[PDB]
Amino acid sequence: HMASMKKKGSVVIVGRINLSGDTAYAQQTRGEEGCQETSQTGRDKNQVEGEVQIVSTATQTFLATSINGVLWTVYHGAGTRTIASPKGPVTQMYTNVDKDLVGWQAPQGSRSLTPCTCGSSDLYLVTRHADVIPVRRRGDSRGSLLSPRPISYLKGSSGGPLLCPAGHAVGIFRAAVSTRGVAKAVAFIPVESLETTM
Ligand SMILES: COc1ccc2nc(C)c(O[C@@H]3C[C@H]4C(=O)N[C@]5(C(=O)NS(=O)(=O)C6(C)CC6)C[C@H]5/C=C\CCCCC[C@H](NC(=O)OC5(C)CC5)C(=O)N4C3)nc2c1
Ligand SMILES: [Zn+2]
Repeated sequence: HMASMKKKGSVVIVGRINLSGDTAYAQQTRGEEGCQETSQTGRDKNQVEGEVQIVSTATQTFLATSINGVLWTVYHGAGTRTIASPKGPVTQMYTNVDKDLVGWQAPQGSRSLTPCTCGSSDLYLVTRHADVIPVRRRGDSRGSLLSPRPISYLKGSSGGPLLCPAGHAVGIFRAAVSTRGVAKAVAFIPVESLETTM
């Protein structure tokens, strides 16, 4: 009934992939209880750092990546949800179900990756476990893993970046192509598709 209608909570930043130094590692910045509370209020007073955030809703967890001042992620994770911020929920500034893409203004304190213009096909996928996985680009939106592995290892990493050797953003991880549960290839939203939507 109209009286009891609920609203979906915000996407919440719950951690980050630290790429500051020589060793990549995940950091949690908010636990599940505080995540649920922040999703309901949409008010997140935590300091944000870095390029790759770990994000969560009430039911899903995935990644979000800042490129050119926009925090980008997948529509299949975030839907049309707002993101929590220090002054309340923030509405998406980009939404494209056809590309499986959404974006919000990048949070204060984040660092943005630069869009790649190298034209290189030797890529690196960053997962939610801070694994850096070499990927050979195979098309506009596809790459093959140099070392295949079960899809379990990639689950929860949509919204993460594919980077070039120079650390530029080449695309946003969207889907994993597997055979008998082994991921052989990935699909991603190319950064040019991001740059066009901007
Ligand atoms: C609803 O509106 C939509 C609009 C556009 C759209 N466009 C898609 C391509 C899309 O594809 C969905 C979600 C993707 C996923 O699972 N994305 C990862 C991930 O990690 N998600 S996640 O866990 O973070 C999670 C669920 C958010 C919390 C990166 C995958 C890691 C493991 C694969 C597991 C088996 C799943 C393997 C599967 N292959 C696959 O479709 O291959 C093809 C044929 C090349 C496509 C896959 O990858 N997807 C299935 N859905 C939408 C939904
Ligand atoms: Zn580059």
